[PDB]
Amino acid sequence: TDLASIAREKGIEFFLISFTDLLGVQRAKLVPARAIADMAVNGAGFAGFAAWLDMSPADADILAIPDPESLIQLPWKPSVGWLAADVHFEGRPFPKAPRVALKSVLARAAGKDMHLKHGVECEFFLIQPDGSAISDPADTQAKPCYDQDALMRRFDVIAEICSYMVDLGWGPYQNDHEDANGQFEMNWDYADALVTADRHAFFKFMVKSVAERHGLRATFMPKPFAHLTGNGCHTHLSMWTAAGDNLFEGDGELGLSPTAYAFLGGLIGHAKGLTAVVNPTVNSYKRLNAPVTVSGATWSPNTITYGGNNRTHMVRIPDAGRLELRLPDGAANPYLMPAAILAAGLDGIETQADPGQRLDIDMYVEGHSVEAEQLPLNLLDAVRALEADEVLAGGLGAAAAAFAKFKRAEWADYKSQLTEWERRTTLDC
Amino acid sequence: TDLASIAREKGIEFFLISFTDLLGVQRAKLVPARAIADMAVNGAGFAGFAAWLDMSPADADILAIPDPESLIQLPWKPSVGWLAADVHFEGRPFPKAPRVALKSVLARAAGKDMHLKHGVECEFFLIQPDGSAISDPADTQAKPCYDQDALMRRFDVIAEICSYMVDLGWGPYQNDHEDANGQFEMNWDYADALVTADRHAFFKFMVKSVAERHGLRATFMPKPFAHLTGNGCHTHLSMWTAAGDNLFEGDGELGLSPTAYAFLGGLIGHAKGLTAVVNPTVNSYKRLNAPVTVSGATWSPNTITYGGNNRTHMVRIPDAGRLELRLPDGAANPYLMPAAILAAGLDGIETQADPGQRLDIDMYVEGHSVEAEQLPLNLLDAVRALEADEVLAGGLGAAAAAFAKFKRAEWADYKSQLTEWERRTTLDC
Amino acid sequence: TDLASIAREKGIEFFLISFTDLLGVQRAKLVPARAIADMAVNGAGFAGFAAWLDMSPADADILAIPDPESLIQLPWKPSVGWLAADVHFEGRPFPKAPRVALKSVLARAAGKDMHLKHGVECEFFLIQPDGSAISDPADTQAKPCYDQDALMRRFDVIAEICSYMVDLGWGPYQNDHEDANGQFEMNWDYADALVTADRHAFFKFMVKSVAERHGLRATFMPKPFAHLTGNGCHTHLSMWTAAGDNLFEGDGELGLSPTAYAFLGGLIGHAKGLTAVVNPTVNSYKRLNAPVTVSGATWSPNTITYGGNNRTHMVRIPDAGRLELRLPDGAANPYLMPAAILAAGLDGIETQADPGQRLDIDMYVEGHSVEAEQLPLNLLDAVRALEADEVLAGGLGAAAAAFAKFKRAEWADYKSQLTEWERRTTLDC
Ligand SMILES: Nc1ncnc2c1ncn2[C@@H]1O[C@H](COP(=O)(O)OP(=O)(O)CP(=O)(O)O)[C@@H](O)[C@H]1O
Ligand SMILES: Nc1ncnc2c1ncn2[C@@H]1O[C@H](COP(=O)(O)OP(=O)(O)CP(=O)(O)O)[C@@H](O)[C@H]1O
Ligand SMILES: Nc1ncnc2c1ncn2[C@@H]1O[C@H](COP(=O)(O)OP(=O)(O)CP(=O)(O)O)[C@@H](O)[C@H]1O
Repeated sequence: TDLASIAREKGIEFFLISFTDLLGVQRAKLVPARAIADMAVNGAGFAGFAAWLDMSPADADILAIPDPESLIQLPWKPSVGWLAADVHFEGRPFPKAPRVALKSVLARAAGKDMHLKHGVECEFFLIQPDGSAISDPADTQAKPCYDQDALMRRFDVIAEICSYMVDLGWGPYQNDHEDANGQFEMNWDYADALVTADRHAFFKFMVKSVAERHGLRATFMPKPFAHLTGNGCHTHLSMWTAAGDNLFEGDGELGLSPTAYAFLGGLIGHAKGLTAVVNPTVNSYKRLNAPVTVSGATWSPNTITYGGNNRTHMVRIPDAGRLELRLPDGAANPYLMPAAILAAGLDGIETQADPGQRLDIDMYVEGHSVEAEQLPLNLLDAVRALEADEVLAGGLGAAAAAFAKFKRAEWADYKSQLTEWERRTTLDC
Repeated sequence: TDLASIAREKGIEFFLISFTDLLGVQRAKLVPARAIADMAVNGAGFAGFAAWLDMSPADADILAIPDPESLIQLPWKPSVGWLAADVHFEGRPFPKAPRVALKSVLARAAGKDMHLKHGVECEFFLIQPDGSAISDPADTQAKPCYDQDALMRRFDVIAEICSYMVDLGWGPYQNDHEDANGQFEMNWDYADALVTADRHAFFKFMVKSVAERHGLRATFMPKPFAHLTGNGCHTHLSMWTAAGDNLFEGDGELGLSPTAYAFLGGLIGHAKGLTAVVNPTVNSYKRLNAPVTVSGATWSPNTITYGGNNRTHMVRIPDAGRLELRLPDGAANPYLMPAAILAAGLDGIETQADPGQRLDIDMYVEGHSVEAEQLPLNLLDAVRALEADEVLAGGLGAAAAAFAKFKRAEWADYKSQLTEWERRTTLDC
Repeated sequence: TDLASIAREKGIEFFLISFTDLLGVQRAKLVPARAIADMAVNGAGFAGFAAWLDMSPADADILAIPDPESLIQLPWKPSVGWLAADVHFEGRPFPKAPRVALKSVLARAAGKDMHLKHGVECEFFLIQPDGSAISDPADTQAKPCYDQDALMRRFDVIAEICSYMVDLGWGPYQNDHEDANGQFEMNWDYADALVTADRHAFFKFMVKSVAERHGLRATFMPKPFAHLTGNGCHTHLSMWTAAGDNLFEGDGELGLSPTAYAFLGGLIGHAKGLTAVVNPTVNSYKRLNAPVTVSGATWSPNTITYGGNNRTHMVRIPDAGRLELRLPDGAANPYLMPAAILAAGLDGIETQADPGQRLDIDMYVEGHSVEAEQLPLNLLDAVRALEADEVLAGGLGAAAAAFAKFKRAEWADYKSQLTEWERRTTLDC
């Protein structure tokens, strides 16, 4: 792939050489086309301490080496070409970088002829530019899910993005108004994990950019409104052979194989530590274990459990040959999430983990009359669990410890904030 | 070069005959094409006392003789042609004028077959017209460096200026959102010092003019916001023979030659006086030795030290064959800065100056763990050092004493200003 | 002295056991009469780190032992008795406490039969409660000094305090409107240095308190208004034998003795370090070396010089038998100031210091016509001089080092404040 030739052919005047840091932030440099060949070979230089990579201002620059197969001409601005990149440091891929970490786990699975494919359901809200309320003041009803009126009221922005995804070859197939007022979701086809991760990273940027062009704002925040359903990132998962067979497809219950159940056994066994990574913010813990919403259900997990075609659990089995992890939220890192899921799932397979008993009940109601482990209740406990989880931490490489350091500091920063609630309830102590 | 003929050919209707004064202020006269031939030969008359040149209202006019090879048709207004000029007084170049002062030092070095080449990293903020806040209220995060979102939010202005630089033949190659919210930087190829100095003077005017056309404002202020990273002007330096060999390239530590280390010895040796010139404002001293910023590092020097590929010192060695002086800020005079740097480095070469021990540590966390000289803490102390430095004062000629005079007065003016901080902390003494 | 008996007899219901810290802050504990006997013997406990004493939160409490001879029943609230105290730490007088530091230097002088007596002219402004403007909007003229109208407009507050001083036995004898609009001064009789120091500490508290009772606010700030004269604390000084002979009285010039001139020699010799103590704030340096005021003179020192009956110098000789040190401002510590002056003076006497030639000229218009040493121009330079001054630093003991540490930090805090002036003069650099 000759980026310089493509630039001339396609009318690309600038490239964004982009990488995702440990907090999911999209870091990028805008390089004119005249300079792209040098960047493609040598990488684009960044001072790593200035991003969430856990480095030092005394370190040599990281070099972000773009993956030319990731190229996307911005559909709303085709003269700019976006590239995803691997962060290198001292002549090697830098293990603290999320994309590099995912590729490491992918390579170990590939080594055993197991290829992760996943799809993501990236819920988002459309809100006012100042972020104080949803973008549509006429979207107010108690059960607004799939509301035809409010959906069509945002047809222009939804249709524009959906059409871009058609053009990009992602195979979009549905657009919904989701369960909270102001909340939407646009699905597209699953793919090899690295393809989906790059798409996931690009998708969020695309949605935010387009919303902004329409005088709106998009947020993937886990719990932007106290009494409304939160933003999930439900992740659909299966493992394939290079020959093209889905290893999860089987003759067991619900059409799953023993490999599928073992992979699930790993998700279940490592759930506490996995929460730290797929629920990576303080705010994440207001979506999990949340009080019932105005629409009648939170639709998020409270417990470390799985069901059949049942949306009240940590894991749902929607159909034969795949698992839906409902645990992640909209803040989950597009690269770290698949990486930690894969690490856990692999350990499950390797150890033939038992996921325990499928629960065919509504956990929100018929959950108090059963023994089920509760998810970590806050970021601190989740991070504590990640640190104690040798498989996850080891699986993610140096990314895990750096991630844990940052999230601990975020939690501490959160603790120090004085809230109006404490004042009202404690001033008269 | 026939400016009159060029005017007819290129459709230039007015020329800005411009020179830079001791404070870096761009002084210009707008002359209609009909009058250019006269100005080219004879120079444009200015009352020198009215600019920062340390003259008298009783003096005969200075004559600014334009350098025809410096011609730039304003890319945003091609009917106007900008020219850099040498200030002449009483029939000869005026030593108090920055460009003249630079050319004098360059000629002494050239006499020894040593040709300074440099590049500049001119950081700037984009702010509201009233100067009170950055231009992008959505650019708020603690670590905004290389933020893809904020970068693309200013694509139009950044892309316009980058494309001008392509057309101008400067070889631009990267555009970044820098470490402070609202802060950016656009790099271009190094060149002979005089070429880069003229480009540097033009660039700042270009950035400000274009920002203003977009309803924005650009500032090169060293420290426009108390808790954010400031505007550096990191200067990359090498010395070349007329035959085309880089004298700094060598077999020693980090691919540097003894000549490079001696030049560096001169920078370290004259650092206190050099600080007055490359940090020429009261505000400069709020960038140097600053308390840690929200982003986690100031990225500016505190000490007279150097490192390898390490951004925590006064000098960084980014790669074989050059030095990065991190000392200067956005207020540094585009002509006086290379001038003082060269005077210092030349002396280091002539005396075989020892730069001392390279420090492979983060000076921000380890400044105490070592004996290092601190930079002058304020403009008064810097100017005192400059006045005491015979090599610098001698190297800059009469420019040095005039500059010191002005900067002493600025510091005295600053001292006389009553601050809100003082009233808060002293009213109850 | 039986404070419990005095309490019963005078109707004192509470005592303020007070000590002055290194920044001059009055620290006090309010003790009901039933507990005074205990406090008088054992001392009143305080956590020393919580005041400006350079201690540790891990230190045992300091004990402030009240001087029963210092008792003052607050004239505006006689049921409360104020006591000055010596801070003890671990069973010994605490050398970092100003009053203890002063008593140490007095002891050394007394051991040589030399007893310091001094009087203080404590200028202050009466300002609005919010501190933004003077209290009398009708006080506006260019030369308001001794203005009959404005003086009588504040007759009630001035007369109340003056009558208080009469009753306290301080021998008040004049009340003036001073040279700045809104500025006043009330003089009282000199006394033994420790008496005057205690009186000085109480006086500031009394003026502030009574002003507040009248809906006004008093400030001793050195330079509260940019273009107005500042608050001096002119200190009148003589040295006496126990027998009662003024050692400064003599047959030399102006009725001064060789002892007086040697003491003066100490003041001149140690002036740079002395400045740090008697001009202890950043703001202090806006009073010293200030641009001429609306009234035609600053009345503060610019240079290390002395004159006769002449108010343009650092030292004035008002009459035979005493020296006026015009250096100190309204922020000067009531204890540290006489302590530092005495240490310098004693050294002068010890070494027979030569004060140099008396200058019988106006230094404001004659600064150029003579070779004179300028005073430290800012707090940082003053503190540097203090640390370099062995006699002074040694004479003040550990208080000097603690003071210097604090004042360095204040200067650094000041440096970090972005001023509107910088913005205006630097945004377009
Ligand atoms: N075998 C498989 N492995 C991984 N992902 C798969 C998969 N089969 C389908 N997917 C993906 O999972 C995501 C969701 O698929 P689908 O929409 O059919 O499930 P679901 O109907 O439970 C979602 P919703 O409730 O929003 O309608 C899609 O991106 C889809 O491509
Ligand atoms: N031998 C040399 N002498 C002087 N300047 C040189 C040079 N080689 C490169 N430069 C210049 O130095 C400037 C910076 O170059 P470069 O971008 O490679 O360094 P760097 O990566 O440390 C900058 P940043 O941190 O912003 O990415 C450019 O103007 C470049 O042209
Ligand atoms: N021998 C001495 N030693 C120390 N202080 C003395 C002194 N004799 C007088 N003083 C004191 O000096 C202070 C000022 O004295 P005085 O008012 O006479 O001088 P001055 O007239 O220069 C003051 P102003 O300019 O405000 O009118 C008073 O506190 C006074 O008691």
